[PDB]
Amino acid sequence: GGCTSMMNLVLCFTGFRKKEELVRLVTLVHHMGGVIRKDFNSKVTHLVANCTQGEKFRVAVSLGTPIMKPEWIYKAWERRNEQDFYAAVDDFRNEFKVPPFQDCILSFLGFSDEEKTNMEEMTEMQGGKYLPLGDERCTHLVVEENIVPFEPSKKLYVVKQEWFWGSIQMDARAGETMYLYSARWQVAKELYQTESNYVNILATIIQLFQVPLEEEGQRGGPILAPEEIKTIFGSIPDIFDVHTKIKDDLEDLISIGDIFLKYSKDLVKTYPPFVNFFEMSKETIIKCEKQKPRFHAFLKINQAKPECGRQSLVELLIRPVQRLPSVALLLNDLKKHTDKSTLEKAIGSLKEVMTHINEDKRKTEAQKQIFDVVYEVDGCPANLLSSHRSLVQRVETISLGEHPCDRGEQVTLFLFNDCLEIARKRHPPASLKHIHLMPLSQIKKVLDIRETEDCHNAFALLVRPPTEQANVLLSFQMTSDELPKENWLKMLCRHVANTICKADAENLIYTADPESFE
Repeated sequence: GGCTSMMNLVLCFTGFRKKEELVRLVTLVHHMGGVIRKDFNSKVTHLVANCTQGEKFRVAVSLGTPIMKPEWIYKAWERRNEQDFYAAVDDFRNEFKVPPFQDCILSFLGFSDEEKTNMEEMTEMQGGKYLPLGDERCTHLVVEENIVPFEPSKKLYVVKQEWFWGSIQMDARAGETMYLYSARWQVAKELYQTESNYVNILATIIQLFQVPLEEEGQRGGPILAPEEIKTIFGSIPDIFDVHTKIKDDLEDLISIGDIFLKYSKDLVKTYPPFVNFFEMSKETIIKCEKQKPRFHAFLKINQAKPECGRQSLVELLIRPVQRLPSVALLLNDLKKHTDKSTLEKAIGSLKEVMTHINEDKRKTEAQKQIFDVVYEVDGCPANLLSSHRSLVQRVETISLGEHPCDRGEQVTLFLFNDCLEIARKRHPPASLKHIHLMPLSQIKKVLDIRETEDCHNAFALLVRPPTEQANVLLSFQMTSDELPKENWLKMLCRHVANTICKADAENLIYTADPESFE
């Protein structure tokens, strides 16, 4: 079992000028049971490289085939008669891989001095070196070019940011050439569309993060220990299981309470174990993001994908923490806008599950601000307070157009993370009068209006309330100098998307100018 120490391996060599060293290596490989090809095909299992950047080297990088140091053969020969010793096992073999940035001179622009500092620590951590931008002695230029020249030297590689992170994750030099250069019926389909968007977001978490970290045979070995994967994700697949059932039954229905009354038994099982430890999840991710740089690259690569909508893994995990309150909010606006007994049974059990949520001190501060609105707004719906939501922004506004209140009427808007409270001034307790508590799901589009000075600081919302069976414009004029109109229109569209369960919020902003006056 030493003649089988390299058995079934196909080795190829590159960069050995002294033919006497090569013969010593070839001899040891044959005696350990490997075979050797002169030329490189897809069958070679390991390239043994004495030099980077040749023909065999560049091809091997493309195919992801391992690139080993000559010392690998010598240490394997030493340990070749240990019991069950096999030279290809990663834990023995990882130590002898050619480092990813071996003989690589890198250069970075488009990153803060704290981000650039990391990308230079890691460069030398991966056996590379970095020279100041523009240098003639550079082999690679790496730039977060989503910010999108100097140093157009012909030999150097101008690679996308992914080439850098991809090389740290795989723990091997990535290939450059791929990185270069019917009134209550309206409430029903609304609850359908958010449940289907919710499972797609869950499916995104499971398939772009959890499953890849659980796969066997990851390049460079496992990124995360099995314990620290369970802590982060926990019962997300189980949550995905219950809601896709909820989405299924709801879809073919097109009593709703019974639908939720059934899975309520399932609901209480899955959510508390994840929600209550959600803080530890956020801790572990940030800890591993710092301590474990392969996992840092993993997050850099995956969060850059359009299926994330420029959302972090963390702020993608927030959707389940906030999902059930939005369901209840659509359930209340469904029962009243409609045997209605079945529905009222579900809402009660739904807030019975929120009992199991041990509350952070940041949750007891959040509700202190929710109460300040129910106190001030006469007729403000009570269920606004019952849930675990938070006030995002208060904006003083003057109404325009017939809706939602008389034209010229002074209005105050309260943005919560999953609903918009609209309060009129009256014709400190009851300073404002309630008009409408709108689930953010009912906002179909947000409109920016240009500063023609025919109208100043104007915007509008395209909403589909279950009442009028069509879209309606809600025109408004900002009087709040606290925030620019765009910073709040961005704040609006983010949180509108967060409760629609679409990670991309930029599909909501539109700019126009004709309809509004003064």
